[PDB]
Amino acid sequence: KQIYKTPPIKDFGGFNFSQILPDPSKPSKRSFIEDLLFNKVTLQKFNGLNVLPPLLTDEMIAQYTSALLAGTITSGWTFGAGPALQIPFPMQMAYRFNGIGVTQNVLYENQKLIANQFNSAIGKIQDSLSSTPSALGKLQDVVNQNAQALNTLVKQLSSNFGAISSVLNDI
Amino acid sequence: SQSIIAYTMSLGAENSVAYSNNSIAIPINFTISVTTEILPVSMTKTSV
Amino acid sequence: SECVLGQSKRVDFCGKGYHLMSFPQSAPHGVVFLHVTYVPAQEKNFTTAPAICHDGKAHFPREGVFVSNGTHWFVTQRNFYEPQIITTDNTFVSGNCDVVIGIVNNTVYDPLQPELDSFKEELDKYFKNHTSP
Amino acid sequence: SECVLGQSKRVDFCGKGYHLMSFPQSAPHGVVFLHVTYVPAQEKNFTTA
Amino acid sequence: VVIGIVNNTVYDPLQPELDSFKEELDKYFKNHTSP
Repeated sequence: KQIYKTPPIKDFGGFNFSQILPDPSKPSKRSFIEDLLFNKVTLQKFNGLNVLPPLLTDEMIAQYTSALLAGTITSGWTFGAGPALQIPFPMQMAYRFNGIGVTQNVLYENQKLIANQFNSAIGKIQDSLSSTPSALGKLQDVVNQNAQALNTLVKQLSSNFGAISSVLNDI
Repeated sequence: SQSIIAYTMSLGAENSVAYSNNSIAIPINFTISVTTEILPVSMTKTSV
Repeated sequence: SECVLGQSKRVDFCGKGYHLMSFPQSAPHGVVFLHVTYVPAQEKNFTTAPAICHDGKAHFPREGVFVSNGTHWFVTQRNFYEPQIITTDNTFVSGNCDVVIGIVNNTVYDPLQPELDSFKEELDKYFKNHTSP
Repeated sequence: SECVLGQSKRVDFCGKGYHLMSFPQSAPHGVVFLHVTYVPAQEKNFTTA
Repeated sequence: VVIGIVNNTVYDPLQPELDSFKEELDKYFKNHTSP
């Protein structure tokens, strides 16, 4: 319910979030990963058909995503269950490892390796979405089926339907 | 002077969190709250 | 089956916050619950440290987080401020403190010592008595 | 609610393997998650009792 | 009653704390005989 915002400083214990964190340079406040998704998908009428715009603009929903990601990067899980409480990110992962039965002393003794592990994995996401064209089949089929049903309705107007002509005027 | 007006929707109250690498916020007090929850479970029967 | 017959850890499933229990009530063509949740009140900033080493060996909390108001170091629960004196039973040890990034300095108490310390003073007094005969 | 706002203990709900945290990202008529997981590497046999 | 159990020694961390205290106590008693 409250739009949080991350500090401009980026000393996240070596972790790198520049790919998912919003980029101010773009006119729209969307990040490096988000812009490809808007490009991969390939997106008023005559006979009464009309399409209405959504209540939330495409830029507006980008503010929620940044707010959700900003809260979870400094507070963890506490911002969803009451008043937000900040915590260092080098210690938040220590609590997360306690959720899978491994002691917190593993992270602090292997912080450098894990920081590179997570940083390297993030980079592999961007080209995976761009290179393979079968990643967004679920989203691409939503628009295609909706357009297919809308198009075939218009083409049905030319059906004779057992009469001598299809045009309402010449009949 | 109430009348009909059109404006831009407000997404909420802007709030900033002070982040530091050696700072935490531990609450000292708490509270207990109760909330409602409404779910339909059935619809009226009809036979024709 | 989950909210009423037990306590569910699924966040934002039985009430907004930490779930305690629920009460059902009837309704015409419906049902109404009363999710009793727990929510922290006003908070207080502090200064922390991810670890601590006393004699080179690093110490980490067994359960809780290290906390300090600027003068002394304590360990408290993660959802209720309650300072406690640092002792051996509160922290486990693993390795030395030459690897961790951001460690601080302080001494750690040991609860086995004071009874020995009480006995050490008691024992030292007993030798002093035995010098008389 | 589950994967993002907390660390879910449900098996194979927020990514293959043990779960750590997630990241939401917007998309046209959709949403995309980045389920950060934890999986073991090579192992070694042992004798127990 | 338990099956598959094996025998072995277990370190008692309290023992060296008291033993070294007792070992130094033993030398204390020898020390107390000299004067």
